[PDB]
Formats: sequence, structure tokens, C-alpha cells
Amino acid sequence: VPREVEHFSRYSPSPLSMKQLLDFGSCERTSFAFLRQELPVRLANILKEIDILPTQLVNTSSVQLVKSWYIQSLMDLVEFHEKSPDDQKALSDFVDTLIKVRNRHHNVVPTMAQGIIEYKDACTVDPVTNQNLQYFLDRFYMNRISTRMLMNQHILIFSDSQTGNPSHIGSIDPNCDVVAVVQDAFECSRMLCDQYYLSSPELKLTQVNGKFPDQPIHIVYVPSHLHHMLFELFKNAMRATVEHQENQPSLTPIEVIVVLGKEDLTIKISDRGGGVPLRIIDRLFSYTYSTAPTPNAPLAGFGYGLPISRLYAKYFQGDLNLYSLSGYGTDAIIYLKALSSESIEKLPVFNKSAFKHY
Amino acid sequence: VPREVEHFSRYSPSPLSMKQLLDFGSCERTSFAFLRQELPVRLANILKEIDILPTQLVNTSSVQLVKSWYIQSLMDLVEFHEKSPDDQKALSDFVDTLIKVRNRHHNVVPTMAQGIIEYKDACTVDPVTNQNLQYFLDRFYMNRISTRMLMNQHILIFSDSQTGNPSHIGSIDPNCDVVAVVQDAFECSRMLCDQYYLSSPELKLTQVNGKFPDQPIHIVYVPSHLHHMLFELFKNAMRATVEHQENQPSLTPIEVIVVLGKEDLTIKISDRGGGVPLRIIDRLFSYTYSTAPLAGFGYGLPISRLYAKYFQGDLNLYSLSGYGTDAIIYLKALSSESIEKLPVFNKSAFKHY
Ligand SMILES: Nc1ncnc2c1ncn2[C@@H]1O[C@H](COP(=O)(O)OP(=O)(O)NP(=O)(O)O)[C@@H](O)[C@H]1O
Ligand SMILES: Nc1ncnc2c1ncn2[C@@H]1O[C@H](COP(=O)(O)OP(=O)(O)NP(=O)(O)O)[C@@H](O)[C@H]1O
Ligand SMILES: [Mg+2]
Ligand SMILES: [Mg+2]
Repeated sequence: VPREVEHFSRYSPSPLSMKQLLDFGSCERTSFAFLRQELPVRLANILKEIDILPTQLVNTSSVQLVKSWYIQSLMDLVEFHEKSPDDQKALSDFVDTLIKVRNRHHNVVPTMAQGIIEYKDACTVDPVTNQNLQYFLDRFYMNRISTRMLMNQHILIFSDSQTGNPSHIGSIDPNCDVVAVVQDAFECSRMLCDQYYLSSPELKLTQVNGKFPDQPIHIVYVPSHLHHMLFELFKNAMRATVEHQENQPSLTPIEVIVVLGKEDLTIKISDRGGGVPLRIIDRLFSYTYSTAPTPNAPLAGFGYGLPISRLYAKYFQGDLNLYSLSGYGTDAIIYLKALSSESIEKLPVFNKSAFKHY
Repeated sequence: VPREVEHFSRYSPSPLSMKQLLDFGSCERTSFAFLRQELPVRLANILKEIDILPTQLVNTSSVQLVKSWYIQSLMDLVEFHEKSPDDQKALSDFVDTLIKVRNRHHNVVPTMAQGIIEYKDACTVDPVTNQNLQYFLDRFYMNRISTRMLMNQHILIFSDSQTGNPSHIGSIDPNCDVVAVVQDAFECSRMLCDQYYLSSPELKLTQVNGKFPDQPIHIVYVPSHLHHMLFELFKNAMRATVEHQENQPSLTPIEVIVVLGKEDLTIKISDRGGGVPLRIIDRLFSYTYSTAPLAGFGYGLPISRLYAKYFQGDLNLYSLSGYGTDAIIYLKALSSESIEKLPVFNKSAFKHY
């Protein structure tokens, strides 16, 4: 283990709120000062943790690759430790380095998932029931969600060439039109559903602005994250509805209700897709668990939709739960904090405690 | 900590299935041998657990009362270990003793509740202890639900003049009409709601038998337990609906859907009572959490969840703050899988504390 990894793994990650992230777009040297220290801390924490996985898994070429990438990115960032935040050239080179790191990590999720599979056929193992593997993957993916979020925020606000969405500050939409994201995600799921079944359920949507009656619903949020969650939940609800009702003349719609309360934004997605036994609910949330075979774009198969969507919801202190009525249908519920100041990063830390779980 | 208490606490409770409890009426001497042993075991296990509580809680007059009652009952029951299961007189007296024990324990819930309230009101409590009390109360009340169940099953089936409804086997209905219980529980709540609010929401009920299409929904269950869960959840939904819609002419109905699947019987109760912030959701199940001034001390949710969990079911709540709440009950659809979930005072429990 490189001394840099050992050293920086000693610190605990420092979570930011969405408000703080927005404010970076309200100087560059402040974001530079924070990130050149924080990214190595987050990378070092997860690198130490990778060094605990089963010999058989850590040795998969896929995991070894991811490990090599994170180490290099860590080194690239630490090289900025000497520079002054007032050094304009250093700031520019830092943006270039974040772009390089972002590009290097672009295929991390797919490589790690492939490692899980290079693990299954190269060893005897059930990833679904492997509790340590599940614990690790949640932490590994949350760590990635957080580093990607932080680097993209800096790149999209301060770079010259990458501006992202004009209406966003970084990747954050201060006035996220939730219902619009819902409608977009639904249509994306629908197009996919049609290719697999030549039919798809329609959307029945209701919205209630409890905080401001009859007003459009907006909150500060990361639309790409919201879109991901909804897309995955819609794909699930559509697949279940169509298959459960394939022997019937028509399809019941998917009912969605969007509610804005004083401190929470809640989205409920209900289907009449037959549901699942309460006994199986937790399994649904395990990485790789799927009733479809492991896989242009697959409607189902990866076994990632639920756990990853839940990570996005919990990343800023929200949550995602499934409550099913076996024999009838399922209600999927997303909770998001309605205040940017309470939307604080939920980050895994490598410490005595975490180690105890392993 | 009398000898019998330490002795019987050394055995671990033996959980029975709904399927086994049905056979109580198919003999009396076997049920007698089982209970004269099992009841003392369950009482002793919880009695030892009580001695682990904070000294100021244990010394409340309420906890001391509960402890003295459980000890007397344990002794009354242990006395029967010297009698023969073939002693016809011993069998009759055993039933009389079960009735005596049931009477003695009648006030257990409120009494334990009072002790907790006094302890929390007068003493500073750290997060660890607070968590331990919730854990204790869940175990203490589940323990009482289990002993009450076993004793009633024996009395109702083998008593000379306290046998109860002939259509049930003890307190169990082999063909429980779930929808009927739902409707009755709704009405009991509505009657109370009207009395206090002068108005009450209506019921909109839907039913789906996925296990046997178009057919009525029945499962083997203890109707009084099911009624308790529904009644409490209905009172909560009605109070929330009425108070949230006070500035409204009418009241939205309470929507209920009953579903029978292969492994589960599921009941979802939906209201438009404004819901609760995500931050408070977990807190709702704490015994000391209540927004009541139709409502009370905060027992509805946690006790209802215990009844659901007692035979391996569950009770969950999800809310849409600013709109309403969905309360859902899950019960096993197979009697063979409906097995008592019992707390045991072993080293594993001791450490949890
Ligand atoms: N609304 C639903 N109704 C019934 N079953 C569901 C529902 N949602 C999820 N499931 C079950 O949970 C399993 C895993 O869901 P998920 O985690 O999203 O991965 P997947 O949909 O199977 N593969 P993918 O989404 O491509 O990563 C599904 O394959 C279903 O068996
Ligand atoms: N459907 C609901 N809608 C809104 N709030 C609810 C709902 N159900 C429960 N609550 C809240 O949770 C608290 C506790 O509920 P509960 O555990 O049933 O005890 P209680 O109703 O307060 N007293 P009790 O008479 O013992 O049931 C309530 O006082 C409410 O603040
Ligand atoms: Mg999916
Ligand atoms: Mg109540």
C-alpha cells in the first residue's frame, strides 16, 4: 500500500450539503483548496477498504484495474498539494486533472460489476447472499457517487470547455422541476418497455404542493440523480405490470403522486404488477439479484436498479423503500429532503467500526 | 430472584405454530404438562430481564407490582409440577389457576407503561438506555401477548364454564373472514371518532384474492389480534384525517385494500391525514411518542406491530408528508409458517443491552 493511501486513509471524509455545493457557484480557489485534500481522502478511504475483500475477488482483473485507477487518481491529485490556491495556472491544471480523473473513472461501475461476475464464474459464490460483498458494494458505489459529484461540480462550474446544463449550477438545479423529471423518466422507460413488449402502461400523475398549495413543485436537487431513480423504478413497475397482465386485454396505468411537504419531497410510484412476497423484499435490494438473466439496452438483468437508486436517494439524506402487496402490486417510495441545507452527503468512512462489520 | 425464577429462566421459551395451537382441541393432559412447564419458563425469562433495567425504573412502584404479580403466578403454576397429568382434579384446578393468573395480569400493560413514564419524566436518559427501553418494552409486551395467547387457548378449550365461541378453536378461527374483521374494526373506530369529533371518515374497501381469484379471503388467524391491529391503525387514520381537514366541509375516506397472495395476507390502510415528516417516521413506533392531547399514551403503533410480528408477520408505515399515510399489515398466509416470535433471555440478549 502506497504511503499516500495509508496517510490519507487516516482522515475521515468531510460531507458537504447541497447548499454548500451550490455556493461554490456563487471562488475557484476555495473549491480547489477543498477538493485537492478531500478527493485524496475519499479515494484513500475506499482503497483501504478494497484491501479487505476476499482474495478471490480483489484478485479479479476487474477489481485490480479499478484499484490501479483510484491509486493513480489519488497520486495525480496529491501532486497539487504544493501549489498555492492563488496560482492561476495551478487552478487551470487542476481542472484538467479533474477531467482526466473523471474520464479514467468513467467505466468504474461497469468494471466493478464485471468483477463481481468474473468472481462468480472464477469461484464458488452467491453474490446475492454474500453479506460482506453487499456491504462493500453499497459503500464503494456511494463513495463513487460522492467523488463523481464533487469533481463534476468543480469541472462544470470552473472549466472553459465543459459547462453542462445552462440552467444548472454544476449538476445542481436550484429550481428542479420535479414533475418534469418524472415525466421525462417515464417516457424513457416507456420507449424501452415498448421495444420489449410492444406495449407499456400509461402514466397517471397527481401532485400536491403541501408547502405552497396549488403552486408548481420545485426543490434544489441533482436532476440526473432523480432521473436515474425514477427511470429504474419505472422500468421495474412497467415490466411487472406488463408481465402480470399479459393475459389481459389492457394494462392498468402506473400511478404516481408527487408531494411537497414542509421538509420532505415524496414521490410514490404504484403499480398493479403482482407484487412480491414480503420474505423476498430485502433480496430485491441486493446487488445482482434479478428475475431476469444477467445481460442495446436491457430492460432488466443487471440487478442494480434498486440498490443503486436507493444509494442516490440516501446520498443526500433521503431514502427509497418498496412496500408490496403480494398478489396485487407494489408501491415504490422516494423521499428527498426539501431543504438544500439539510441535504448533506451520506459518506462511508473506513474506521474500526466499518472494519468490525467485515 | 426466588429459586424457581433463576431455575426456570435457565430454559429457553419454546415457540408454537398456529397449526399446533389448533390441535389443542383434538388432549387436555398433554396441554397441561406443556403449559405447567412453558408458562413458568416464559415468566422467568422476562422476570430476569426486568432485573437488568436501570435501578430507578425497577424501583418504581409500577415495575415492582408487575414483578410481584409475575412471581406469584410463576409460583402458582410451579405448584402443579408435583401433580400427575392423570389427576383429573389437578387438571380442573389448573384451569382455575390460569383464570386466576389471567385476572392477576389484567392490568399489566398500563402498569408497566406508568413505570416507564415515571422513569423518563424524572430521570435523564442517554440514547443507549432509551434504545434499550424500546427493546425491553417490545420484548416484555411480546412475552405478555404470548402467555395470554397460550393461557386463553387452554381455558377456552378445556374450561368447564368459560369455553368461548364454539365456531373457533380456542381464540383461533380456522377460516378467519378478514374483510369482516376489517369492517368491524373500522366501525368501532368510527363510533369513537364520531363521539369525539362528531364526524368521521367513511371506508372504501377493495379486496383481491390472488391465491384463489374471485373467492372470499380467509386464513387461519386469531381474530381478536387482527381486530386490535386494525382498530388502532383506523383510530390513527381517523384522527389524522379529521384534524388535518378541520378547515374542510367534508372528510376524505379511508381507503383499504385486502390482498391474499401465496405467502402473505396484506392489508393496506390509506389516509389523507397530512402524513408526517420522514424525520419522525421511526419515532412513531417509540412507546413514549404521541401527539395526542380518540388517541392516548402512544401504544397503538408499537403494540400493533408486536401483534403482527408475533406470528411472523409485520407492520410498516410510509408517509407522504403534506398529503397522507399508508399503514400496512402483513400476516403469514400459511398456518405452518405462523410461528411465535418469542424473546429469550440468553447471553445474546444480555449483551444487546
Ligand atoms: N414493482 C415491482 N414489482 C414486482 N417486482 C419487482 C418490482 N420492482 C422490482 N422487482 C423485482 O426486483 C428485482 C430486481 O430489481 P432491480 O434491482 O431494479 O434489478 P433488475 O430490474 O432486475 N435489473 P436492472 O434494473 O437492469 O439493474 C426485479 O428483477 C424484480 O424481480
Ligand atoms: N395515520 C397517521 N397520520 C398521521 N400521523 C400519525 C398516523 N398514525 C400515527 N401518527 C402519529 O404517531 C403518533 C403515535 O401513534 P400511536 O402509536 O398509535 O399512539 P397514539 O395514537 O398517539 N396514542 P394511542 O391511543 O396509545 O394509540 C400519533 O400520536 C401521531 O402523531
Ligand atoms: Mg430495474
Ligand atoms: Mg394510536
